[PDB]
Amino acid sequence: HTVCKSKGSIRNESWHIDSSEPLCLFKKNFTYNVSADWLYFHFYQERGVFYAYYADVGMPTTFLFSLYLGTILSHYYVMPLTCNAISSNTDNETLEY
Amino acid sequence: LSGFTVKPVATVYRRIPNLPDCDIDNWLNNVSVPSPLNWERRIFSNCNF
Amino acid sequence: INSGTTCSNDLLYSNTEISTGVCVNYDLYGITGQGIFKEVSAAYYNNWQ
Ligand SMILES: *[C@@H]1O[C@H](CO)[C@@H](O)[C@H](O)[C@H]1NC(C)=O
Repeated sequence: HTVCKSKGSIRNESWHIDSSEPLCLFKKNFTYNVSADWLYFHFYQERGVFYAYYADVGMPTTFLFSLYLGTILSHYYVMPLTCNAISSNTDNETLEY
Repeated sequence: LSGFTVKPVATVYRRIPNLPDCDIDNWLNNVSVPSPLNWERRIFSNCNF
Repeated sequence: INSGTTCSNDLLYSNTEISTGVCVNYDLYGITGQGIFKEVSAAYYNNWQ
């Protein structure tokens, strides 16, 4: 699960537990417009390499990276957003993925 | 006839590093020097140096 | 040793200067070939290109 920064719940974000930093193949931060409206993302694997594309504004989609893993991923999921300002009594706002 | 097709020896290699730097010099040049009794340790992983 | 991800950078990619004018082998950005380099001033490139 994952919690929200602003108007957080009475819980804490805890989805993984590690006593040491594991070995990773890619780690880099990205920035986008805070005043955007709709975001688009593309993901696909082929010939053993995986791709990622992101877009914050406009019709096309920009490039992120091209990773080599040698395996074939099969599953994908979207963690829920536990918060308190996504209710009817709060401001009118819902979550769509 | 075929002329002289000798191939050069130089080679140019440019590629995205894909990983951030370790910044070991930034940690070794800190303004605060730890005492020999504390000897604060540092761990570096998933980075290039 | 010889494992993990924290590899070195001065092994073979010493970031040589662009020796424009002569024919040289290109092995950069995952593309092999040969050619001559020239110097221009372009502005159509983007951050992800
Ligand atoms: C990415 O942002 C997080 C949160 O601010 C930070 O802890 C991390 O060091 C950043 N990573 C890079 C590569 O800037």
